[PDB]
Amino acid sequence: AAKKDYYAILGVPRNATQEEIKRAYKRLARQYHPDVNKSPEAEEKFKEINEAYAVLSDPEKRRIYDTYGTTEAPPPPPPGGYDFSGFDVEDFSEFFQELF
Repeated sequence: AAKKDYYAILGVPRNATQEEIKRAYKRLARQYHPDVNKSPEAEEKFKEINEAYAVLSDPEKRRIYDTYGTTEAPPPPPPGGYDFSGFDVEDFSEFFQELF
């Protein structure tokens, strides 16, 4: 329900560029990816990192996230829904499911 802080998960400011987001994700993926790190702690952290990246790496989805909780009126969801190809979305947080 409460707004997750995807910027804190990746270690970047709210005003980060998409390039900065990409490089922060890559730094973390090099550490927590399944076949480099087989620990359960790595699995759970990487889940969080992937959801954060799923949202923040697509500028259009990032905008929806950034506007969440503000006093600005929200945009009606677009035709067909959203597209999170290359992400394990069915297992993402209830905040994510609610937001998108």
